Amino acid sequence: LKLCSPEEFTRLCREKTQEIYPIKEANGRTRKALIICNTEFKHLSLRYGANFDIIGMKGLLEDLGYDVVVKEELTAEGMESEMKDFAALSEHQTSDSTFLVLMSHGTLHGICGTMHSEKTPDVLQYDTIYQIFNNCHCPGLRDKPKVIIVQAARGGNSGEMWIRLPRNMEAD
Amino acid sequence: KLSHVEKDFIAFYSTTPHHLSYRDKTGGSYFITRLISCFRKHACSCHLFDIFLKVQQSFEKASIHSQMPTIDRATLTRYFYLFPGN
Repeated sequence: LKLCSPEEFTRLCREKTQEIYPIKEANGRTRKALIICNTEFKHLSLRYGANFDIIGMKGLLEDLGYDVVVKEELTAEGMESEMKDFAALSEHQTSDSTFLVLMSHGTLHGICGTMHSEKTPDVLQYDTIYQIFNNCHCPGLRDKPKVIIVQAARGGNSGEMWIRLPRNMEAD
Repeated sequence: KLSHVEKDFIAFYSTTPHHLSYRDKTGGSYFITRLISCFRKHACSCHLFDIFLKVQQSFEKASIHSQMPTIDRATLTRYFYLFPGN
């Protein structure tokens, strides 16, 4: 990751003050980011290579100045409690933003927990994530960017067709 | 004090609704790999939306296992510059 020169940082803060989110100086700054990733499931296929997404995202967010919290192998209720725990961290008061990275198997309206199955649905609705982190329930991140990154399927259909799987490739 | 209920959110999904998302056993998720790559190249000079749009641009050409990352439920009111290194 190449850094932004201090002259550009002061240039954008002078030219477009009202148009950009205020960035706190790195002195008394405690940026927090959350990574939730599920690899092993009771009924679903093991997500091979999911560790290749954790460290890369964890290293990227660390290069961006975030302290990364990593929680793995969670049910839907486990994800919700870990998100509520992360949303109440006092470090958000001395932060300027947060990142939320969610990686697992997925459904149309939610992300799968470890216990998910056709007969045993274990799904955290993405709508619930917004409730946990909105201005009502997350006072530390009010007026601050909350970025949600989701790696998961959103259904079972293929995303391409013709108009007039490989061995090392898996589906989430 | 008065405030909105929901604001300053942005979501970046790996593909479109109803559709599968793919992952390489030897490299991880294609979406995560492209996202990290675009961030490393453009975070020093581009704000978050432009970075996301560059990720989406890299998926524009349809492939045999196509994905199209989508921006969702976005309530950013300003440009989010990360200013890496500051």
